[PDB]
Amino acid sequence: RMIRKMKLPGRENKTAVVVGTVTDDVRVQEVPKLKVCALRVTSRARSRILKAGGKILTFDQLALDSPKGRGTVLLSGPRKGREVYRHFGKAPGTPHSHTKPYVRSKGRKFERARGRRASRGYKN
Amino acid sequence: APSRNGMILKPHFHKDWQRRVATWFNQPARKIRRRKARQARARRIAPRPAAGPIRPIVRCPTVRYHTKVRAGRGFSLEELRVAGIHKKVARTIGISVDPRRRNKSTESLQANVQRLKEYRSKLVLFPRKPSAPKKGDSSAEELKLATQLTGPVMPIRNVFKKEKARVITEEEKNFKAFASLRMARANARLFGIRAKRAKEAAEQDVEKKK
Amino acid sequence: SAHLQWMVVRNCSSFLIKRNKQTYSTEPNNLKARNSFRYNGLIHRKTVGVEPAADGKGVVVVMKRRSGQRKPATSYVRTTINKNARATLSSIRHMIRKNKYHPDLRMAAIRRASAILRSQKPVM
Amino acid sequence: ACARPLISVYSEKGESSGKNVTLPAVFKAPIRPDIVNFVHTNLRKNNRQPYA
Amino acid sequence: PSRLRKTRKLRGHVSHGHGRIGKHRKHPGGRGNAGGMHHHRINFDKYHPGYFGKVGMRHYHLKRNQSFCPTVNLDKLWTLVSEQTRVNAAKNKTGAAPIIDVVRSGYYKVLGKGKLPKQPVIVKAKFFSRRAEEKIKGVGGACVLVA
RNA sequence: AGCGGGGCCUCACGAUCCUUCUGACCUUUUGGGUUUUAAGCAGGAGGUGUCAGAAAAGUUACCACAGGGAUAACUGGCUUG
RNA sequence: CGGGCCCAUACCCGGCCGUCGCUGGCAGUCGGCAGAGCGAGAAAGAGAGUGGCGCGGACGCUACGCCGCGACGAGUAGGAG
RNA sequence: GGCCACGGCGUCCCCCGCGAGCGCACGGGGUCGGCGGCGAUGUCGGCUACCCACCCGACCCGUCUUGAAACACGGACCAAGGAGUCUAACACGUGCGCGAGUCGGGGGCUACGAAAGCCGCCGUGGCGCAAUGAAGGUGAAGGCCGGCGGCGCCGCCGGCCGAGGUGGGAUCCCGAGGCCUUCCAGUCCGCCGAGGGCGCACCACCGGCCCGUCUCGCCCGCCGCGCCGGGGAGGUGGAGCACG
RNA sequence: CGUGAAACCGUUAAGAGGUAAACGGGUGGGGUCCGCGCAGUCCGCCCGGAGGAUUCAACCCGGCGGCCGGUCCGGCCGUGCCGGCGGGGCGGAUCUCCCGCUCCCGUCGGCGGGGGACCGCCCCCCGGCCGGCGACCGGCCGCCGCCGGGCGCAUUUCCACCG
RNA sequence: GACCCACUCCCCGGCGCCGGGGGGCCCAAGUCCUUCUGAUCGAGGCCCAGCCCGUGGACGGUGUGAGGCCGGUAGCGGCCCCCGGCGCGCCGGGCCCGGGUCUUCCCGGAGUCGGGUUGCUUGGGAAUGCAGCCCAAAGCGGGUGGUAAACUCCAUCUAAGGC
Ligand SMILES: COC(=O)C[C@@](O)(CCC(C)(C)O)C(=O)O[C@@H]1C(OC)=C[C@]23CCCN2CCc2cc4c(cc2[C@H]13)OCO4
Ligand SMILES: [Mg+2]
Ligand SMILES: [Mg+2]
Ligand SMILES: [Mg+2]
Ligand SMILES: [Mg+2]
Ligand SMILES: [Mg+2]
Ligand SMILES: [Mg+2]
Ligand SMILES: [Mg+2]
Ligand SMILES: [Mg+2]
Ligand SMILES: [Mg+2]
Ligand SMILES: [Mg+2]
Ligand SMILES: [Mg+2]
Ligand SMILES: [Mg+2]
Ligand SMILES: [Mg+2]
Ligand SMILES: [Mg+2]
Ligand SMILES: [Mg+2]
Ligand SMILES: [Mg+2]
Ligand SMILES: [Mg+2]
Ligand SMILES: [Mg+2]
Ligand SMILES: [Mg+2]
Ligand SMILES: [Mg+2]
Ligand SMILES: [Mg+2]
Ligand SMILES: [Mg+2]
Ligand SMILES: [Mg+2]
Ligand SMILES: [Mg+2]
Ligand SMILES: [Mg+2]
Ligand SMILES: [Mg+2]
Ligand SMILES: [Mg+2]
Ligand SMILES: [Mg+2]
Ligand SMILES: [Mg+2]
Ligand SMILES: [Mg+2]
Ligand SMILES: [Mg+2]
Ligand SMILES: [Mg+2]
Ligand SMILES: [Mg+2]
Ligand SMILES: [Mg+2]
Ligand SMILES: [Mg+2]
Ligand SMILES: [Mg+2]
Ligand SMILES: [Mg+2]
Ligand SMILES: [Mg+2]
Ligand SMILES: [Mg+2]
Ligand SMILES: [Mg+2]
Repeated sequence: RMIRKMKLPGRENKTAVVVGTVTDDVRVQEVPKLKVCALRVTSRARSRILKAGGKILTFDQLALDSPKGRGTVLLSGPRKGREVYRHFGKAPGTPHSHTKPYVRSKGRKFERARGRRASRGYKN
Repeated sequence: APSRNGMILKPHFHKDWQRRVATWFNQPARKIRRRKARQARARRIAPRPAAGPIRPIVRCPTVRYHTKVRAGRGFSLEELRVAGIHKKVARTIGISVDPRRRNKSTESLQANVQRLKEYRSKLVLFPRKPSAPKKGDSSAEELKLATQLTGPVMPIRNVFKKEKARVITEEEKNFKAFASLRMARANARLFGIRAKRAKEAAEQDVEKKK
Repeated sequence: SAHLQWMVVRNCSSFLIKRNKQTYSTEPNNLKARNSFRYNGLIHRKTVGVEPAADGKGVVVVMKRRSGQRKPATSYVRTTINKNARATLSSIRHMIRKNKYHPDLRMAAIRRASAILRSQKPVM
Repeated sequence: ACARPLISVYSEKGESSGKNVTLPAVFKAPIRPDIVNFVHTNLRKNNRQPYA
Repeated sequence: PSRLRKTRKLRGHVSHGHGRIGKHRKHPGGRGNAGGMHHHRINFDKYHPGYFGKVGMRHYHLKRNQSFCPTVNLDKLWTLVSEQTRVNAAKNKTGAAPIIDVVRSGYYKVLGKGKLPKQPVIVKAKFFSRRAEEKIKGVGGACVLVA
């Protein structure tokens, strides 16, 4: 996400600011020269950024470099990446609700017969 | 009574479970006792390997683990008679033996024979009457150097053959792995019925031709 | 640093007295003897301390040097002053102001000096 | 920080010998009293004997 | 820490947080999850659809070891070897392609989910998928089968 | 042109489990193969009328227990056919 | 029907207590190496350069701290600090 | 006669940028630069605590209950004891460490210490990184450029672009002009700003890909040319993918 | 027979007593105690009056300290880098001289292991720049400050009283 | 059985000699000076050897509160008794003991297996295990190969005797 959003046109050689954690991604091959400020960067992501040839800052260094945040790109990770959000919303067993149910295990015998089949009574 | 969205559970606590509750407060004491008995046995068997007899190379049984080797029960009688050691002498000199193990291929048999030969070249034998040496017995130069080793005698470690880069040939480039797998599956599934149909077809053939 | 050390010791120190809805700090070089970042006598690079002389007359003015932060034995230089009140006050005031030695607390220092001199003066 | 000074090795007489060593980075590692207290609280419970 | 719990704030209040009208009785709805068809029926329908009934066939003596099959994707494929190998392969001019053993790594089937860097390879897998094989070929390379 | 996948419209009817019939060059029947059998998948039917669907006769003046002034018999209160 | 008069915890003015909001203000204690300011209808510099004697200045800021403006204050079952 | 936030010269066109002092106060919340008495064995002060009187108010608590002071029940008085605990599972919310990984809990090696430290070819394993189908099984982008064959489409090809779009989006970017001390020009820094943009997270919508199923269809492959294997277009079912 | 509470009881002292006692708000009256109250606060500057000192400023010597040398000399350190005809430890699913095993009539060819090359990291010896010494300084010079001792001898400075 | 190779290193009944367990008795230093108290184990001091010991500063007792008053505590500290094993030579006793190849022979557990039915039991489902009754075996046989049955191939053990 960091590379995509920094390689978007117009926002060249700016500083990307994250108030979260910057994490290494393994299915990426080429890392551009990036300029990063974050609360913490994982060890392998730090190694990748430095070996590519960028710089990593802390927030005090960011405040010294640009007190007003001028020339910065403010990003954040996917807030709805957590698995709990697949359980929220319209309750299951209700028409047009693709909400994951709470089941102890996934399998043939676990909550698949009565409300889910058309042959076993009804399908919502 | 269920309340709102939850996951309905099945606790197996309907028996008299509080009567049988095995606590682990004596775990550190058990560890100390095990380690003390281990040291006692090791010091009792003075020069012999502390981890007992040597054990052979073994492939794990099922498809899930059949790519890994490990240590088995004992060497097999075919391996002993190919290595040259006697059934009743192997245990005396410190080699694990079991008469249950079969040998379905030559590779495992040869690997275990080579392992036995290495161990036999490796051990040092003492004269059971020190004032009188014997034929196959070692000399004082190594009798002085004999010492126990920790851990397993000859550790069983799985290694991977080193495979170097190659230029890809056009036959390899043009092979269809997915198609080959699908046709293999279909042939294995249809073999018996195809043989049957050919049988009855030849039956009508001979009926018309006789 | 001073701010980090303060964040460690602000509520979990052994010089801290918390009773009668009042808070006090009993470290040696603390003028006003109050639990405060400004008046703390341990966490700063440069502090002063006004203490009565063991002789029972005059005051002793303690200054913390610049070099030996991690060397406690040779960190504080003591100046014994046994003069009259006005000139003792003038000497302390010059030592602080002219040197520009942590000028946040010259008035507190001379208040403590006046109090100690009054105390050394015999009671009626 | 990255500035690591040199610490002298003191003799049995209380006075400094000529030897001196660099400050290991562990002393420059961050201080986190909250999690030190957390770890201390959770590890001081492991030597308790049961009662009932 | 019982000093932080709700029981310390309920000292003095008569009902201990359970109301005067409907007291805290013992089991006013039934033990466990009974009543799933009669008086908890609509809870079971609204949050556990499909909980009752039978479906599918039965297998008497199952073996997860028999059915064991781990999978890997082309996205993670190049991470199974040292990136020194990738650098050397993209640097050399003879054209020799590195060999990958997903079986050695601990995978059996290769699924093709994303991009593959344009660099010839040879993949030694037990099973392949059609799109994974197609993407490997489009990169330019071979898929071999192992047992 | 259109109209028609029941009755001019407002009613006329029934889940899980089990049984029965219909359908496929359908899947499994387990170390491999052939063949009966059995189990699956989809759609109908056999019915719960206490109709969101336990399998169910009385008596106690010999009686018991938990409760109810949420509920009768006696008194008191509103009303006055 | 007319003037006057009496008083509730209601309304008005004032003091004090707490809660809420302004997600308000304060690191500017920048002092002889000095020059005191950011409250006032209407955006943005106490901007920089180039040519035409006497040695003096209160308190403060446990920033989880201190300070200022307004509004608000019933409560069983129950929740939270 | 009475009143006024009227008060100099200089021309060009119209009609006809800093005076000095003082002092008074209906002026960003009280001061006196005003006074008087009484105090040693009987007086002074002590809103609270002890006793008494008077005026006003005032029914006995807990509890079920629409309704309790009740002619509803429990209660003579005092002291001590006395009731949401622990284990396991789950769900969400918060704090911490690491992070596409994470976890030694079992084992092993080295008074407090039954603690602590260590093991990595002890990570076996659990959870996560892939879903779907009852199952056999299958298993997560395309387009363009130029030609040959059976307009277009398919393959041999070679090369290139290459991992969605629309709308709203906190912040960021550019900048028509402007922020004065006599007046002119232009230089550097900073700030404000018409208008215009690259758009995080998320939301809605439209496309796309994977598995099951249905309909319409023609092409491709060969060690076994077959009740073989693979592919497309359009609907629909899923606890999926769409830079963790 | 440690300490010895409450309920309840006796006695002493005080007060009170025809709407059971008891209670909230506001006063008044009387008690037992407290203030060890009963001639009323002080703290700085200045004027005046009486007194007494080692006694002020300046100057000299010595010690210590704080800030510097636009760009003083010398050091150390880097979650800094560049050089290297340098010397090494660790790792690599990056390559390739010998030894052991087995397959052959001292041999072609296979397997395991040791040897070397390369790459990446780190430590050390040398050189050159950047930054820091405010988590991390030594000498010299300059200014300022403080302290001790002299010299200063009283229209200075300071002590205690009075109006 | 034949043909080759190899070997005089096993065990015990008794005797004599070589160095963990149970018990007993023991092993440092203030009652120093002054001063509190009914009583000190309290308080102050004991220098330039900051009273003395410390491999002993655990605990208990003694007229409160003791490292040095007593028992103890530390020590691979000491001494004195009894028992076992690991070794030693001796006397005697049992036994004169092996392996490779070729050839000839030998080779197994029954009212049990298995089948039908009944009852209990199991996660075991056209019957997992056990038991009763009836039937009741074979020897290229017999059991098992988690869906009943026939045919046909493989795989894998050798039940109904024992430590
Ligand atoms: C020791 O013997 C008792 O206790 C008496 C007794 O048994 C007797 C009556 C009965 C056998 C029928 O119950 C009882 O139950 O009396 C009840 C009673 O307690 C005294 C109160 C009641 C209620 C309010 C006034 N009323 C008084 C009498 C009464 C008379 C009745 C009647 C009900 C009552 C009840 O219904 C027909 O005439
Ligand atoms: Mg509830
Ligand atoms: Mg309440
Ligand atoms: Mg509650
Ligand atoms: Mg109740
Ligand atoms: Mg309830
Ligand atoms: Mg409950
Ligand atoms: Mg139609
Ligand atoms: Mg009709
Ligand atoms: Mg049912
Ligand atoms: Mg079968
Ligand atoms: Mg079969
Ligand atoms: Mg009768
Ligand atoms: Mg009633
Ligand atoms: Mg009546
Ligand atoms: Mg008001
Ligand atoms: Mg109000
Ligand atoms: Mg309220
Ligand atoms: Mg009244
Ligand atoms: Mg009353
Ligand atoms: Mg009640
Ligand atoms: Mg009622
Ligand atoms: Mg009541
Ligand atoms: Mg009544
Ligand atoms: Mg009653
Ligand atoms: Mg009742
Ligand atoms: Mg009663
Ligand atoms: Mg109590
Ligand atoms: Mg959660
Ligand atoms: Mg007593
Ligand atoms: Mg009395
Ligand atoms: Mg009386
Ligand atoms: Mg004692
Ligand atoms: Mg003493
Ligand atoms: Mg003592
Ligand atoms: Mg003692
Ligand atoms: Mg003694
Ligand atoms: Mg002793
Ligand atoms: Mg049962
Ligand atoms: Mg047997
Ligand atoms: Mg047996």
